[PDB]
Amino acid sequence: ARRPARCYRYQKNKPYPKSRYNRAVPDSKIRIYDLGKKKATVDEFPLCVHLVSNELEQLSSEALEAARICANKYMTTVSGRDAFHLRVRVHPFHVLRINKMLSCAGADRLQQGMRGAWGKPHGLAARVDIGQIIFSVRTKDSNKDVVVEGLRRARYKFPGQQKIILSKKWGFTNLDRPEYLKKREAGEVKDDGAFVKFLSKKGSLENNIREFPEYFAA
Amino acid sequence: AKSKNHTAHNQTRKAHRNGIKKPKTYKYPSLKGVDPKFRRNHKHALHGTAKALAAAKK
Amino acid sequence: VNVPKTRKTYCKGKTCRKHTQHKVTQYKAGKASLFAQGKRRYDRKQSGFGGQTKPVFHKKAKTTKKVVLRLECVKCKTRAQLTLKRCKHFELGGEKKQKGQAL
Amino acid sequence: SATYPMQCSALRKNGFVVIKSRPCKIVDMSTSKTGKHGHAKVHLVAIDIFTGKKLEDLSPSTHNMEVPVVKRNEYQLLDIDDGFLSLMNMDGDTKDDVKAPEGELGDSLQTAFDEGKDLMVTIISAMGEEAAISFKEAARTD
Amino acid sequence: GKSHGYRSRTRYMFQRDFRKHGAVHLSTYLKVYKVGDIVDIKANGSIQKGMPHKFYQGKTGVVYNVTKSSVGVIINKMVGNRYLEKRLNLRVEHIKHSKCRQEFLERVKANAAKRAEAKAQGVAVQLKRQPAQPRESRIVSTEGNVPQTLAPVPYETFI
RNA sequence: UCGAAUUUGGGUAUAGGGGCGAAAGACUAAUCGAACCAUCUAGUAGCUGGUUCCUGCCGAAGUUUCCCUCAGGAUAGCAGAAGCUCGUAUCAGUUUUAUGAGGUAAAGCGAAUGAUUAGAGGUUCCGGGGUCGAAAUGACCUUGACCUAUUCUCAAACUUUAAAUAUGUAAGAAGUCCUUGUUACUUAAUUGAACGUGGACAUUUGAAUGAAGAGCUUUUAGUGGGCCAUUUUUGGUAAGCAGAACUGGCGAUGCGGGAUGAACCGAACGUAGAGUUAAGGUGCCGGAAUACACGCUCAUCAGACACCACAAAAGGUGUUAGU
RNA sequence: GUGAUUUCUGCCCAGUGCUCUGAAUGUCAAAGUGAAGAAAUUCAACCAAGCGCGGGUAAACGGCGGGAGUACUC
RNA sequence: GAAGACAUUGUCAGGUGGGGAGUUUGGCUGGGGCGGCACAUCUGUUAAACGAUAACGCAGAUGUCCUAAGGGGGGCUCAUGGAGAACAGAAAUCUCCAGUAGAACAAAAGGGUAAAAGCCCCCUUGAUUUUGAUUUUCAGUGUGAAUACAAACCAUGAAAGUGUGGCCUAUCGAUCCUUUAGUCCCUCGGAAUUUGAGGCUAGAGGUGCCAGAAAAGUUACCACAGGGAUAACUGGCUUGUGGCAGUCAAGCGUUCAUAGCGACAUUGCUUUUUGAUUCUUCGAUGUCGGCUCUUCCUAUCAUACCGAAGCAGAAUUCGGUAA
RNA sequence: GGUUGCGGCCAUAUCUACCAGAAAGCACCGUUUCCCGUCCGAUCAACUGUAGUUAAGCUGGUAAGAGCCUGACCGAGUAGUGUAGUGGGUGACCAUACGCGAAACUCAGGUGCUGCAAUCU
RNA sequence: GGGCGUGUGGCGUAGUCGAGCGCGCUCCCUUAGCAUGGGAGAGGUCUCCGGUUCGAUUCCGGACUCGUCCGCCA
RNA sequence: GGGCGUGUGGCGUAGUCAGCGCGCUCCCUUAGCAUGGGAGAGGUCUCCGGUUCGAUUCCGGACUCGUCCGCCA
Ligand SMILES: [Zn+2]
Repeated sequence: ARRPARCYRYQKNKPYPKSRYNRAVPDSKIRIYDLGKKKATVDEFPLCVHLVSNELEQLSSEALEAARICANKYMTTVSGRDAFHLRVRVHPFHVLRINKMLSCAGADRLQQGMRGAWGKPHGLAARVDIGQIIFSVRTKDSNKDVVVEGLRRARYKFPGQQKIILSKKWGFTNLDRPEYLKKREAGEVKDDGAFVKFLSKKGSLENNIREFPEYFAA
Repeated sequence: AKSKNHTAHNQTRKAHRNGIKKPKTYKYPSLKGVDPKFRRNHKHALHGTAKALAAAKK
Repeated sequence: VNVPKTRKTYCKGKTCRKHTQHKVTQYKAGKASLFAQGKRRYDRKQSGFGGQTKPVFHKKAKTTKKVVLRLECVKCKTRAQLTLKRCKHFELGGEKKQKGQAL
Repeated sequence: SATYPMQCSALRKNGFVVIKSRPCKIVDMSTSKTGKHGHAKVHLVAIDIFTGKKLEDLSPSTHNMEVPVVKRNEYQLLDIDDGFLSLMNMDGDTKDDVKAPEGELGDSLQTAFDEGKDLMVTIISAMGEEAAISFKEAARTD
Repeated sequence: GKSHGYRSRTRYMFQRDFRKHGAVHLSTYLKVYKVGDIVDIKANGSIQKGMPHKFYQGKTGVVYNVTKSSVGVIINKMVGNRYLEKRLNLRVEHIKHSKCRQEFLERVKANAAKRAEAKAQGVAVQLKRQPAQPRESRIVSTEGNVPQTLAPVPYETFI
């Protein structure tokens, strides 16, 4: 009962989010976005691999769900359920419309054609760009060959072209590997639930000393 | 039998055929819309000025 | 709406030329006289054969009328008219609105 | 104004209409196409509020019908004498102009006033004629 | 149906601005306009009386009438294939003097000063403005400025 | 069907909104849901068709507003004709300089509004579930809220910020400066406002470029179905679909090229001669190198040129070059 | 109007018509009557039939329902 | 003989009167009809940062309400949160603190507003008179709405000032006719007085199809002028839907992803389905089905030769060259 | 230079937490007969400048302070965009040519200036 | 043709992941009639078969299946 | 298909930004002719959000029935 994704592949319309002018959309099919060992610390998983688009198109929420399930299932079967952290870095906010025509014989007796042809919501999609990350996984250096294969299996569920790039960053942060290493040898990083908070030279010295004590322990 | 609703095609060409002449400006523009208390005094001021110039160059 | 029965307003009655006290009423049209020229012409045109000779209006659309206040100066008896906006309910009896009291 | 126009399709059930210069209340509405090409015609069956007679009609749907202003007002009885009720308004105004009802409503109201209940009377105004339709009893404020 | 009211499509045009709402400062009331002054029109949304229409926002005109709290301004409006003359009564919160006119008057007085001082010698005053001429010959030296060779950089991911 | 509610001759009666009808709107002289003839009558038609010699010059519109207006008119616009007042300017689909105005593209969300993923630390006179508890505004875990510092992703009807392109004004003589006349306006007041008298400043007189004359008036035709292309863009799965914005076109237009074609590329046209080219081409059709140079490809459906006359995901120790 | 014979033609007069020798001021023309006026005229009373009120009429036009319980019943 | 000043007849007046006559029975519109109002308007957006800008585009709204919810002045600060106080608790009243508006301002939405434009109190009628000018829509017509003045007369405050309805953007109506107010002015044409009538200036009674006819159907008995500007065939563009084919592989298959299948996803093809559109045809291209007859396509049911199997034989299934 | 009265621009001026303030001026402060206003002389009104106090207001300083302001060749000539091609690509879209040119980020600095009149060790 | 729902004892019919009632009738007792009542009875492969579960109407898949709904042309 | 209306105790319906009646169950009362009265038990107002001082009342979404249409080809 669902149209093929080629009818909604391209970004032909303006963004159409769920708002107080829509008020009746179907809920998204993808619901879980972070999975694997999502409660892991930052220095547990140094390596990060990205599935990144090469197209300017719309990805369906159904396709996002299918790719998430495929990559998660493959990596938990080959490497264990808590050896990786996968994060879906796109969210379906664009709403797809359909002008539903009757498929009955002699429909033109009651069709009215293209008059008042404004559509009804039937699906949700995420609008991506050139070089935008869809999937991001962080793991140890011993799981590179299985997370590349997991992303390669997940790439079949997506239209268009995607690339698998091994990032130069440490995990889900934005510093490089030696930059993060020379930062964490000092005490100016401090862990959070999954992420890490950093020290800055601004701010009040009392707060900067109750937090982050080992760097000032010089 | 629907038809074309509205367009602005060819309109700037039609205007710029013999078009976009600026209005002619003049010395001594019109005093309509100017404040009547100003004009009522301005009449007497010009009348006195004309009488003084006539008496000077009589 | 509500309008008070009296009003101090301008009177151009050639002796006042100022704000005097005025008693207000509502304007009533008064009966259409016979021997008005249009009525005589209409009766002459409607006599004989030919049926109805003038249009009769049917497609009524308004539900209200504009109210007209008849002001009457208490000194020199001169009268003025002024119209208001359209209102479904109108009254001249002054029952003033009061604020901090119950429903 | 006393009365205001409306469209036949704009009319619906339990609404007031003017039929043959009578205030009437609709009980039935039915629309049937005149011809396959043509517009539907509205058949209206209504009951006069004052007299209870049944008056019907058939007009074009686009035609405009006259509609009265009906006001229902709430009063307390003071006396029933000579077939004329005497009523008492909020803020203490009193009217005696209402004639007493002549049917089983009037009989029940007469017996209720004879045996001494405090009676709440609903009287309706439409197109310059006045009547009483129903009575209740005040459950509180005895 | 369609809607073309007097203040249609004027949402961001007649918003005030960020963090300068409230009452207007007294310089706009202390400024003095004379007949023949050239003024810019920018409406103030805080003042609802004497407002200009949305067409005249950002338009520049000439004062022709001065009244108690307002100013009469003349604008030229393109209607069809010609310009028409439009007279507007605007309160003084919606106008300010055009700075280009006072810049030109400063050029006039400095230009007359130059002509007056150089008339005592006759030194070919050359009072017209000239645009940006092509830059002439020069000698650039390498003393402490030996050239540094640059090359295109190879490609990287940078994510 | 054939002895009768039979068939039929002649005479006679009924005449056109009338007749007659065992009823079909049947018949009433090949004419009937109102006969025929003549006149009114050359009835009216916003609708279809046609509209008669040559050459020269200029040359459109399918757009604004109103209309029982939507196949039509009026009105403005576009066009022609007649000119008139002057003689290089009170010009300009252009740039520069100076100065305004704007809320789109972009960006932002550890900034307001709204949406939204994940943990962390706290708050229980201040939650809910279990377990331990006599019970407890009891305890221990868990889960929900709220707060605090973070984190992932977004907005036609969100925004602090904010372009590019378009867009207003000014670049003087109708200007600037000095002095002092008028007034019933205005000021405490010759204070100011406006218009003035007299005097000074001229060809670099106030940026560039170009001007093909500049300005003004009257009158009237046709038109008021448009369509296509690039870019922006709306509805739609889409359409040689429907609807907008700026420009250029076709209509109204031939010529060279795209084999062919209204719109594409090039270029717009008096009659000829010579030369050079545009776009496109140079094996032969076919005018012009089976030129030169470096590589790649062998297809048991090769490929061969924009608009344009289609092909995708996924693969291949085919072959080549790379990381 | 229905359409030989045979056998039957149930219920409904609220609506729309049709029909009364009923009862009688509600609607209520012209003429006529009264008042006011200087008159044109204005205002009232009175006011025929028909409407309106009250009956009849379906071999007149026509019409012939629901919800529960247990064919039945409410 | 009967009847008799009653019938009859004549003229007026009321009723009845499809028996008959005349006429009417909107427009837009992805054909028309039904539906809706995109028909007079308003807010935000589409709208592409001046202005303008379409669709039966999106989200909504209007035919009202108000003697205060208008005008002037004075005092005060709101939503919310925290901490307290008998009954009194989630919500009654009182007190303090924080509080850029997160409240309120009649209504739809968007702007604007903090010693206020909000809440409370005091006084009032400027929601008044006289005609001009200007802005929006625009033909620079009307109507509606609005802006700034002039000449009066007022309100309020100590005053500067403010006020010509509602904080701003919507909230509404020609000619003819009737009626009211003013001037108590002009005319009734042989001359006067008084009624009556007609004029001048300003309002009201209303046309919502909102620049403004007085208006029910049917036609299968039908007619005329036209239209491919416009529907019902084929053909053409598109392929949602229909049909057919792939890729990936969580699983089914005792065990085993792929012998045979194959979820969640995703890429295509076809024009033997039905839609969408309106390009051609309305001075006509013979619109069901069957019978008859020829040829073509392959996405192969059988026959020929083969490959694979969860092929022992028999039977079967999957696939290839093949029309 | 401090302070007061009236201001202009309206955070470099605001906010949070501390510290300091000679002189003068502001301020808190004392009182209810009179004018006046309140449930309440708390606000407002009036009287005294006397009985007192810098505790607060106010001013200034401090803070790897929050905010705000300025600058950068910091990001970045990046994103976006005007013009051009019989450029690439099935397409989606993307390079190049002639031009214009952001925002976030990062870093550095700053934290009221000033007009008129009066008055002050 | 397709879609969708459905299924309990001999019959009917109620069901939380923990097969009950009524009826036919099995028996016994009962009663002046115009005859009944009472007390104990049997009976399911929860349509069927797998997986799940801790065991399954109860959870899930397949098949059966009865009922529904929608479908051609001129 | 679409449009319009509908949904409230056992039952039936209304309405202001849960009500009665009729049923009931209890109790009292009454030569009655007749009974009558007083109390109870009964409703997520179809549902879910928002709006509002407050929602049956206002609104969005959803579900449930009942109707009326789907023509000329
Ligand atoms: Zn007077």
